[PDB]
Order: sequence, then C-alpha cells, then structure tokens
Amino acid sequence: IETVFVKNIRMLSFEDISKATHLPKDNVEHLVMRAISLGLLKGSIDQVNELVTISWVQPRIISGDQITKMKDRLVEWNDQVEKLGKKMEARGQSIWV
Amino acid sequence: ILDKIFYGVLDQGNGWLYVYETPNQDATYDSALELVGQLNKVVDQLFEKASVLY
Amino acid sequence: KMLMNLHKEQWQSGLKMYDYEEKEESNLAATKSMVKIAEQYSKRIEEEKELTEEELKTRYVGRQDPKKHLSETADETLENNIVSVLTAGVNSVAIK
Amino acid sequence: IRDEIAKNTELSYDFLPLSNIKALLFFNNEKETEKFALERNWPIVNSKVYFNNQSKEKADYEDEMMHEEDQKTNIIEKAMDYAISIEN
Amino acid sequence: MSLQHEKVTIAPLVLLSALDHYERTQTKENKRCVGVILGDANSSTIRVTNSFALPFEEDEKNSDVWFLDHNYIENMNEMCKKINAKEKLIGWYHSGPKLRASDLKINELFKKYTQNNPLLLIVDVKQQGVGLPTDAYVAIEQVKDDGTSTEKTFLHLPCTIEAEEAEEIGVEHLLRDVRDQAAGGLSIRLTNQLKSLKGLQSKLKDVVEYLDKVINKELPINHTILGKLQDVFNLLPNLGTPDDDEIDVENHDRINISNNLQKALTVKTNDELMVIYISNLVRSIIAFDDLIENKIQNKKIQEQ
Amino acid sequence: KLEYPHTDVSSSLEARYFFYLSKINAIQLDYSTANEYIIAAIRKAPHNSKSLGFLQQSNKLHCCIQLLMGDIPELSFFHQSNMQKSLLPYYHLTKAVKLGDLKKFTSTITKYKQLLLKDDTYQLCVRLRSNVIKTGIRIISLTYKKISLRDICLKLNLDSEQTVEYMVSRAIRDGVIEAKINHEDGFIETTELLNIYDSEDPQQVFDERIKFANQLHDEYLVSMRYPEDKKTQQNEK
Repeated sequence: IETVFVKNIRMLSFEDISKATHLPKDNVEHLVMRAISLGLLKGSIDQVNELVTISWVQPRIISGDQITKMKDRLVEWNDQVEKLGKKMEARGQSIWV
Repeated sequence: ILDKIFYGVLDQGNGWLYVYETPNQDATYDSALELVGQLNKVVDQLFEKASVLY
Repeated sequence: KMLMNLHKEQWQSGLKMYDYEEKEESNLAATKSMVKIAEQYSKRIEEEKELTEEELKTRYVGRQDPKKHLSETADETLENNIVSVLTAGVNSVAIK
Repeated sequence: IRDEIAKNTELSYDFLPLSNIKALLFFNNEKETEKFALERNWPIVNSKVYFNNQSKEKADYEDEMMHEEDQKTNIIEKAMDYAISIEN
Repeated sequence: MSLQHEKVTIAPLVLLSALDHYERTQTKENKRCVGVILGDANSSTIRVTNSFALPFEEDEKNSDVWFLDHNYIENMNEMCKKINAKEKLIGWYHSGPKLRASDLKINELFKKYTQNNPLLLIVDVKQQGVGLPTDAYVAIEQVKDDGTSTEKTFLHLPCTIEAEEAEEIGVEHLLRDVRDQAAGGLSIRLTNQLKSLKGLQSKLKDVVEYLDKVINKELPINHTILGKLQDVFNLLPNLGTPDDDEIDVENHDRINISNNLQKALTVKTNDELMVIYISNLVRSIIAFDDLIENKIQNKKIQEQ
Repeated sequence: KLEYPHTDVSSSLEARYFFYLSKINAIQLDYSTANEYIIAAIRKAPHNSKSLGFLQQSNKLHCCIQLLMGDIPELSFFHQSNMQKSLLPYYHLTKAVKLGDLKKFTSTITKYKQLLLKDDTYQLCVRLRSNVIKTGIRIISLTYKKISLRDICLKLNLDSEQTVEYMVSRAIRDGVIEAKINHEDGFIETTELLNIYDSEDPQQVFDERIKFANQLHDEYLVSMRYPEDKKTQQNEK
C-alpha cells in the first residue's frame, strides 16, 4: 500500500512489487488479490500489461515525512493555477463587464 | 453481417471472427448533417432575393 | 453587500459543472429543433417579394419572425458551448 | 545530390545497413560514408543509422524559440478568442 | 438532543438583523453583540428563519467575564410566539469577526433552552469572505484520538441559503446590481471563470503554508484535516489515460456544433444584409421624387 | 511592398490585381497561394462576354494550377463551361496527368505547344512531366498497399528498382505518396489508416472555419448600415 502512497502516480509493475516484498511473480499477483479482498486497495489488475492500476488508496495517519511529501506536490499545482490565470487575464482583458 | 444483426467483421487472414457490439452512429453529429443541409438549401433562396439588388 | 451575496457559488461555479450527459442533451436538442425553424424559414422566403410586410406575415406565417427566432436559438446554444468547453479545459489543465 | 537525398532518407527508412547508406549516396569508400555522417549529424552506431534521433532534435529547436503560446494553441485559449468576438 | 446536523440554511433577514442590532448598540472597537437564533430544528438542515438581540456584555480586558440575562430570554421567546409560534431557540448569533475559544463557555448556558445541540453562527458585520460572509459551527463533545482527553469543540457546518418566497422578491427589490458573482451572459461567465481560478489559487496557497507551520513552528498534528488532503490526490485526475483522451474527443465534438451554429448565424445575417440593401433601393425612388417636389414648396414659403 | 486599396476602388481593378499575383507566385513554385488568388479574381470578374477574354485566361491558369498541386480539376468544370474548344489543351492535360502516362504526356504538350505559350503557362507546364510520374506512383500505392519495387517499374516503364526507390524518395518529402520504403524486404508501403477523429487534427480545422465566418460578420456590419445613414440625412421624407 505504502509504495503507491509515496509515488505520485498510481500504477506499479509486477516486477517492482517482486523486488520490494521478495516474492516471485506468481505470488505478487496472489498478494494484490488478498489486499483488495481485505479492502486496502481498489483498482484494476492487468496481467497482460503486468500493471496494477490502483484507483483509491485508503487514508492513513500522517507523520512529518509524509507532510513534506504532499507539500511538495502542492507547490507544482500552485504554479499551474497562477500561470494558467495569467494567460486568461491577457485574453479578453477588454471583456470583463 | 449484412442484416447487421450482430455486426462484426470476418477475417480470413488468420480465421477469426471479430464480434464488435459497440454502438453505431453519433446522433448529435448525424442531426448536424440535416441542419447544414437546410442552410445549404436556404442560401440559394437568399440569392433569389439578391437578384432584386442587381 | 449582504443583499448581493446570495451564493457560496462565487468561486465554486466556474470550475463546478454539470455532467457531460446533460451537455450531450443540449447539443442534440438544439441541433434537432433548428432544422424545424429552418424549414419554416424556407417556406417563408419563397415569398418576401410581394406587397406589404404585414400581409406576408399573416398568410405565410412571418409571425414572431422566424428569422429572429432562429437567431435567438443559435445564439443561446453557441454562447453556452463556449462556456462548456471553456470550463472543461480549464479543469483538465489547472487541476492536473 | 547527396545532401538532397539525406533529407529524403529520414522519411523513407529508419534502419539502413552501412553498405546501403553508401550505395544510396553514390560512394565507393566506407570511410567517406561515415565522414559525411558526422558532418550531416547522423548517429551511425553499430552500423545502423538512427534517423529518428535526429528528427527529435530538429523538432525541439523550432519549439524552443519563443512565439510559443499561440504557436501551440490551448484548448482554453480558442474559446476565449471566439467569446470576445461575439460580445464586441 | 438531536445529532441531525448537515447544513445551516440561513434567511437573509437573519443576516441583516445581526448587522442592525450591532449598529444600534453601536458596539465597535472589538466589543460584541450576541443575540438569540430562532427557527426550526430537530431536523437535519438547521433552518434559521429569524433572530433577535439579547442584552449582552463582553469584557475585553479579561475575556472570561461576560453578562447574559437569563430572565430576558424566556420573556422574549413568549413574544416570539406572538409573531409566529413555530420558532424556538435553536442557538445564538455571534458578531464575529471570527471564532473565539471564549465562545465555548458562553455555549453552556443555551443548552437549557434548546432541543438541539446549540447553533453558533458568525455573522461577519464587515462582510468579508469570498463567498458568503458567514461560517457556521455547532458544539460537539468528543474524545480526541491524538491521545488527549475529551474536548468540547466547535465543528464546521456548511452554510447555504434558502428563504421564503415572499422574502426573496424583497431582496431583489432593494437591489439593483447586475451581478458578476452570479452567472448570466457569456461575458459574465468569463468573469466568473477567472474569479473561480483565482479563488482556487488563494485557498491552495494557504494549504502549502499550513503544512510549513506544523514542522517549523509546531502546530499540533491533526490527522482529521490532513486526511481529506490525501483524498485530494486519490480522486485527482491523471493525464494520458483513456479517460483523459475521452476528454479531448468530447471537445472535438462540441467545437463542431459551435461551427455550425456560428455559420447558421452568418446565414441569418447575410439575409439581413440583403434586406436592408432592398430598403435602400426602394428609398432611392422616394429620394428622386422629393427633389422635384421641393422646388414648388420653397417659393410658397418665401411668398408668405 | 504594395499597400493596395480595397475599400474605395472599382471591382475591375480588384480582379486584375488578383490575377497577376497567381501568375508571379506560381513561377516561384508556390502553387498553394496561387490557387487561392485566382479563384478570388474570377469571383470579382463577371460572367458576360464583355469580360470574355479575361475569363478565358483566368480559367486556363486555374486548371493548370490545380494540376501543378496534383489536386487535378474535375471533368465537371470543362463541360459546364461552354469554353470547351479554348480549354481543349488543358483538358487533355488533365486526363493525361491523371492516368500517369509519360507517353501520353509527351504527346499532349507537343501537340498543343503554341496555344499554351501564347498564354505563358507553357513555362509552368514542362514541370508537369515529373508530376505526371509522381501522380502515377501515387496510383500504384493506393491500389496496392504493399507493392514490390519490380511491379512499379513494369507499369510506368521505370528503369530499375533503384530508380523507383529514388522517385518515391523525392515525392514523399513533399508527402504526395505518403509512403515509406522498406529496403530490407523490398516493398513500398503507404501508412494512412485514418481514425484521425480521435486526434487533435479536426480541432485545428474547425477553429479556422469559425474565424473565416467572424470576418464575414465584420463585412456585413460595415456595409449594411453605412448607406442607411446617408438616406436619413437626405431630404426624402
């Protein structure tokens, strides 16, 4: 569950999972299937692209480290709002009645 | 396939039958053809008005 | 100011939007009807070359002006779709 | 004629052998083929040309010089242009 | 009691009533006005139809001393029954500009009046906020899961408005603005489009700096708040998925309807172009005739 | 460096002007802009026999323009015009280019040589002996998706596999054929399969259409109300 959180995106190869838990590729798939059944993760399983495309992660408590991780991602999205808003100011500057 | 009663297309390059059951024709796009159709007719008739000016 | 403010949808109404199902309904209704206003306008403008405007309007149903009625129906959906796209794309680009 | 042909080959092929690049540019000396390639900015690595690498760099440069918001055009920006015309 | 709480629907008369009672006590320089809140409740949406002043004193030197007259409230409620006997005490207004933690102590007193958990309504009298200028809270008692004891605390309830039909024609009646914070025409919606985006910018900025405070100034971690901010990420859109490609294809569809319509409007106008041009061709005859005619008229008027 | 008037001149001048541009642009191997400029000159110029020698020359140049593109004029055009005998050298050209016949083409410009040179489109026409080949190999790649180098050499009398490789190499830089050569299998493969509705290409097109329309609104507004304003000032009521 923790690998998904700390990544920005929400999809993992069965190769990555295999390394992280020290499991074969068979048992990587059995592990995602338990996890979903438990209700930790919801999503889709692709065996033919060897992805798990995660669609919701469960909330959890938040410690210091996690605070900063999320903080940083807000920084990019803050910029995107400001400059997209700079472009809109400049077109139809006249029309704002 | 000519009846369109299950749609699909038959491939003899390998011997499969692909069974496509997806929706046909966008209704919105299609009604745009009759609306343009009517605008294309009207403009010949507006040009009949403009024979007055000439 | 109290009087004027009657919304919490002052900043939550431009990024907020109605499903695209409903926009597909508006698009489909709007295009379909304008054909009908366009067919009355075609019967109509087989004339427009006789004596007295006021007569033509009665007899060949110039009433309410079908020329004006088509302009109104086109203007309303035309302005609405610019908004529909305009809000659509704004969300995709700013939010992700 | 060679220089003319070398724009063409980007579009035609994405893999050519070393003998075939030589043949096409009317050469008879392999060392001359590889020499031209430095100068024409092709990366022949392992005896196979990579025309596609070359395309990438060429595209990027034309974006890189400013012009660029309206050169690209934005989904948001189209609707803005159309809007102001109607209310003017 | 009732645990049914959801929204606070607030009538415009409520908003205006607390600005008025504040200005006719002429309380200022951070001195407060707390009155009764009247309306329907035992209901999920708390419905505040009216409000009246209560005599209230707040000491600003030491904030832990206040005056509330318990006798007045009962009398006053009786006279509310004269007006409309569907009103009972469901809370109290505060005069703002913000929440205070001395409001926790005021709150006790109004539990011996109400049939619901008492209402706290901030009517901001200076009318600040980018939406409505009211926050609304309700007092809850709860255990805290960060390992500390049971607190009494004010948890947020969203604010919206619904009003009587009658009231609603009056609000519009006094007003004469064209609005730029509500949607009308194309141009209006562009102004609102920009306002929404800048609104987002303002609130989002505040989130980054809030995160900054916990680990450098040391606000206490609160799991409950940061927990929604995680869900902002999981419900977040993604780019280049088969959902975000449907998103482009839908733009291409709508753009085509807009094309036919712009062109339909052009038909209509080229006909209006020809029509006025015929009007001019007609008026030409009249113009010619007029000149020969004006010859006769000039001489006659000079004769007289 | 011109600053030509359009809002305050006679329409005879405005037609003449549009005509000249297409001739000059065409000689510099820009046939895209050539094509837009001649159709505008024709619309300004009337249908009468008073304008008859103007129209004949303008319409010669338009047929030749569309052939220089590889666009090719329709059969409709020559028939619905009653100009059949005059446009006869162009007609034979249009049938010739289409068929991809080098053999026919050699005949067409030779037979008609004199008539073409007087119109001074002959200078343009010689450039088609090449475009005749490019059109011809375009036929081949449409008919056959994947086609051997040998097959092509057989139909149009081309000289080697290597020769046709090279014809097609020039032609697909201009993107006529819209194909790519595999040397390692020995075929020429067109790559078109549509499903470009999915892509952002139609969006680009729809954007252009709207702006041609917004500009037409401007012409309508300036013209319509301006002679009304005069009639009111005028003593007529």
